[PDB]
Amino acid sequence: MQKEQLSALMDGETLDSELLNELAHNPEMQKTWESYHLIRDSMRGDTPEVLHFDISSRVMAAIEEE
Amino acid sequence: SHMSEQLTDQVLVERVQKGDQKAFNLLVVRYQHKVASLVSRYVPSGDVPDVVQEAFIKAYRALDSFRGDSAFYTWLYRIAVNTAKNYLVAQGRRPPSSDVDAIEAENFESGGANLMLSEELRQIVFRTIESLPEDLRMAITLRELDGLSYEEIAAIMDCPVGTVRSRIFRAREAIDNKVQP
Repeated sequence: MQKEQLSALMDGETLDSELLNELAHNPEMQKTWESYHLIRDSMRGDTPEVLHFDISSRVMAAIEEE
Repeated sequence: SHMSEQLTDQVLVERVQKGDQKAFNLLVVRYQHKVASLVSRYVPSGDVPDVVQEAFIKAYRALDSFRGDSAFYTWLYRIAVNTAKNYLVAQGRRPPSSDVDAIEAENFESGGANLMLSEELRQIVFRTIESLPEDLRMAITLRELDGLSYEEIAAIMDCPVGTVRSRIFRAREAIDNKVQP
């Protein structure tokens, strides 16, 4: 998968299940998903005053136990 | 700033409902700062991570019940708001001596008694945007600030949808280079 495809996916402009799959199983694409969504949040002003970068890891660790 | 973005959420939500936790992780990454921003309007900063955490867990658990009657984000935010508000109720029912404790525990006692400012990030992002070529600036602006689809952006910039896709990507890559360190 290319990052350009990742870019299209986060915009709802492709909904290809193979791409969603690759994303879910590709660490580098996961980082890009995270980075691009941080950029979106920043631009839209959808951030708290202090950003915490461990939220998703904490959430998933709690999911793994339940 | 979107609705077509809702399309991705729906597809992800459908997988989570089937047991796909990897798909949930994607949703959490997508919504983590938005949810924190919302929660931070109601609880003290020190409690924001715990409340955000509890909100996501509550959402995960109740996801069997999301029927797609409304947009997923709205459903998630209502959960986060309710979660937060409940936290405020618990705190607002503190006894007499809880404030006295806070007062006495506040000052440091001799002897011995992951983070970034969002405005800082916002300055970096907008400075980068201002340095991009007009074509990329407009592209990512129309998409992220106005919420326009690639088809709409294409008509506005009179260019192929493939070109819109590429312009938004390159803008993002430029910004990421200055942000993702």
